[PDB]
Amino acid sequence: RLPPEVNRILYIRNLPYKITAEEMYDIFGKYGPIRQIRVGNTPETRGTAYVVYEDIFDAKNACDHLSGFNVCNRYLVVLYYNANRAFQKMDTKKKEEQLKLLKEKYGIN
Amino acid sequence: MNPLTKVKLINELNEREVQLGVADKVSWHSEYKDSAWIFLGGLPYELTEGDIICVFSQYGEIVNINLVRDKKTGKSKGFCFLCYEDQRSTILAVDNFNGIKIKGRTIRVDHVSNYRAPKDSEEIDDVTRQLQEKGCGART
Amino acid sequence: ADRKAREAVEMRAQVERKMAQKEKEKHEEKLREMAQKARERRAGENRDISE
Amino acid sequence: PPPLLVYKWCQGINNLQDVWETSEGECNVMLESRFEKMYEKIDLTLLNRLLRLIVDHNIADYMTAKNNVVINYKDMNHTNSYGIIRGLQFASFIVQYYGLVMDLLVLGLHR
Amino acid sequence: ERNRPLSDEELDAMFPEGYKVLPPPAGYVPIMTGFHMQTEDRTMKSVNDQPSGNLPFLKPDDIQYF
Amino acid sequence: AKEKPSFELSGALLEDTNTFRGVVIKYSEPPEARIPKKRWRLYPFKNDEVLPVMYIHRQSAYLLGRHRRIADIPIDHPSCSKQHAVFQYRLVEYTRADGTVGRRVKPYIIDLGSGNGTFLNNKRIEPQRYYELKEKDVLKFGFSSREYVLLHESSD
Repeated sequence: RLPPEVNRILYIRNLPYKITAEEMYDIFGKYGPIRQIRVGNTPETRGTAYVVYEDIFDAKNACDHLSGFNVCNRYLVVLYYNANRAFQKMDTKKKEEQLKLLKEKYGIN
Repeated sequence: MNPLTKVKLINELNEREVQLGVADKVSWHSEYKDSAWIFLGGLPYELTEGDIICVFSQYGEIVNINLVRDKKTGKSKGFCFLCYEDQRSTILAVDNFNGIKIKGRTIRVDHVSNYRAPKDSEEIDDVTRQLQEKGCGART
Repeated sequence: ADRKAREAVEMRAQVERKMAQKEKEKHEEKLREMAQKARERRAGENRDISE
Repeated sequence: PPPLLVYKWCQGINNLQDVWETSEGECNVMLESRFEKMYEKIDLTLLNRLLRLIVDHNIADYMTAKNNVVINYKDMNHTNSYGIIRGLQFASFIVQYYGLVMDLLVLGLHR
Repeated sequence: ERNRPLSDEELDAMFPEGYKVLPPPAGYVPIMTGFHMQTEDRTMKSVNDQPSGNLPFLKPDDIQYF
Repeated sequence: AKEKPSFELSGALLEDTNTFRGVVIKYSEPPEARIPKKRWRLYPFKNDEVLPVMYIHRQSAYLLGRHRRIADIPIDHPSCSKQHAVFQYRLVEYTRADGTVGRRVKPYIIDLGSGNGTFLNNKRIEPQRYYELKEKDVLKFGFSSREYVLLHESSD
């Protein structure tokens, strides 16, 4: 009962500058536990954020109710983030040793 | 030709009928008006006949059931034939149940013409003999 | 007038918050107290049952 | 609809307590009148301050500023600065809300 | 799938380089109103949703591209 | 041996509707279930100390069991089962003193045949049976700590 474009990651516009880390986590942590928060440093990106939820349904709910919230006298614009690209190589050696340790652990193959 | 395209071809048969505005007296189902037997295909193998009857009872009263099974092992081939008490339940089931998902698998439901029953020459099982001769049905 | 009316409304509003707040907190003590008492009576048919 | 309003009034009048009794010298009075020139005498400064009590001040500025226009028929034109322009789309709201203030004058706050 | 856990160093593959993570605080643990009169604010006038210049209308679902 | 055509239901059909990510859910809410009218609080006090005052009002039904991941109100101690109880608000038809009948939302407890069972006012209750819950009552889950007492807000 969800559309395919729903994501754990939220992109946030109209965020008042130099808001605290605590206030951020308190605002977004109501809907669920939070995997990670990234806040834009560079001045072109400054004032916007990405929030990753540990649960997909909480992120769904935070989009559904979070939008248009009033923080620091401004409306909050929330969207899903479309993770459409990858920025680094997937480091085959680490993934290889990790899979070897799992397969060694449970005698799979 | 993949089975999913057969499921889609029956559905497009219905949508096409709607677009053209065809009357029910000349609907495609009217070629199968004489029979009350419907083929169900693509079933999960975990489903037993109580499951099939449990779900396809939404549109009427099932008279007989033929979930064809492997001769040696007895496990399900995946397809069975159902006879309804009303012939119009076949229309309802082919329209409504074609292409639904059960345990993550889409099934196709199509009208079957001149269904020929299995011969009782084999003495392999007893409950199958009871099902053939008598069949599932409400008892007063 | 605007300035005066804001002050008046805010001060008047503020008093009601304090009144409500104290009632809230007073009622909270009564709940916990009532709770312990029933626990006490449990330590020492007018009901709905179903098939 | 308005004929149901008329019907309601008759029902409302008939069901007041002791309404038709006149043995002691009581009286009923029913006066129907109009607020004369109520649209024209609206003051746009006071209208702005009274709209700000009900809506975001941005909207109140938009409504009050929207009443301040040049009116022009043929070769003549003048600025409207006093009353409201009744042909705006939200004018009905203004009349009802401003009429509410006049009601509080005719009644009391208590009644 | 999307439900699956996401590792800390691979997640870095999902975002552009502009942003720096926050450290979670300690106080975070994972798991009517009446009549009031308003103060004037200019800030809602200041924020814009469209780019400035001779640029077309920017639909709301294109924001993260532009 | 060939598994000739049995005519009995199987869990496969059940797992298509009431199947949570952690595991298949034995209980499905009745049609008469409704969100509670008032605010009901559950008080937990492992002996003298008082633990966090729970707030039940939010949703129509709650599932209490060992699985912290499956259960709405987890109960950690081992004596409780995986699915232990359902706290269910349902509408019920009641007759008033005037003789007029009507609909009233009331809270109920239903225990899914847990091995240790549940004790209401120190009396264990029979599984698959709905029990209306009175104004003040104490709920005990097997041999575990923290007896629960329910109070609604207006009760004073």
